[PDB]
Amino acid sequence: SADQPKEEKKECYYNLNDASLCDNVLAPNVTKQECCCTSGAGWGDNCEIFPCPVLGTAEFTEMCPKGKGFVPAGE
Repeated sequence: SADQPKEEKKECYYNLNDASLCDNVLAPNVTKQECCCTSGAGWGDNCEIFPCPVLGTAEFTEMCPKGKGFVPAGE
């Protein structure tokens, strides 16, 4: 539950954040799975974001088991 992307909605980040500088600028609040699966850059709580996705890698593959382009914007 806690040791895996699940039941946890936050602000998406297409730009970045570096989990310390917070760099959203146009990003809806959703579940890392959706935001990242869209192909963003980071998902978290302003400044506390996780570099996502990574495409063809562990991270993404997790937040997006279907394919890149599920949610709006990055669809």
